[PDB]
Amino acid sequence: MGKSHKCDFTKEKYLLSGEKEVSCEIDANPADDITFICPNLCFHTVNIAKNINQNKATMSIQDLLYGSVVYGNTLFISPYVRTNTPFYCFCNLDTVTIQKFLKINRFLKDDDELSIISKRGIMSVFVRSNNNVIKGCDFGNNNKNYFSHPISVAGKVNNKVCKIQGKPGELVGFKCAFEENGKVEPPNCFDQVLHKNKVTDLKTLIPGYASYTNKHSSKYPYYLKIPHFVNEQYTIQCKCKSNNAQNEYTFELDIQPGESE
Ligand SMILES: [Cl-]
Ligand SMILES: [Cl-]
Ligand SMILES: [Zn+2]
Ligand SMILES: [Zn+2]
Ligand SMILES: [Zn+2]
Repeated sequence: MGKSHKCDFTKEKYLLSGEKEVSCEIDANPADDITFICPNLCFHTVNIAKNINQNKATMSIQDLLYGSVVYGNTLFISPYVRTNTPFYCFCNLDTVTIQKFLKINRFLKDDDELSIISKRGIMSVFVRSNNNVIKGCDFGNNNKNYFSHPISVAGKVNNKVCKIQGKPGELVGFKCAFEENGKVEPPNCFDQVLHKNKVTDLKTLIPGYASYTNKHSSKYPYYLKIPHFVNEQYTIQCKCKSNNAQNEYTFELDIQPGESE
């Protein structure tokens, strides 16, 4: 968990601007989240540079910020960032788009909280680095040591079962080997998990928990934020599924009881 940032290019501060480039800029820490609302490629892929002319190159967010998770219009920045990283997302605010959303925004009759020139909107994100590796398992074959238990490091994963221990308040997770049609078991992990060999609603064990997951595949890591109070010890499981038997792994988590302060 961290601060939630937002870049909403549907707002008039962008639409009715005079400039041909309008800017939204974010200074983010690891485990922050960013929501990007564009009225017209990211977060799954992002731009390396702000200038259109040079460094037109783009990169997968997992290659740039390994350990990060994309779900919908939101990015959960990896709990571990190795290097200060800038990246950029662009929004084409053409005159048709602007006219459309100026009409859409008329639905707002007042400024209650929610509980013309063509432009190029730019979201500039700056991500600070940190030192702590992610408490969890990496089942992908690589030497990136972003997680405390990579399969590369001997003794970390035995018999294809990675045993992690989590205390109250801690963030833990795992990352399946990358592929375009891998799945997790149970499908809705962490909201459902394996407990005592049966599928179990995690809310019935550790209510108050939080999770960061992509629900469409096992492309991205799975994260669990253990609540500040855990009444008793629980051992739960999630599993990486794949037609490839080399990518079949078990994430086993020993959740300890307590009250953190
Ligand atoms: Cl998505
Ligand atoms: Cl999702
Ligand atoms: Zn999604
Ligand atoms: Zn009102
Ligand atoms: Zn709390």
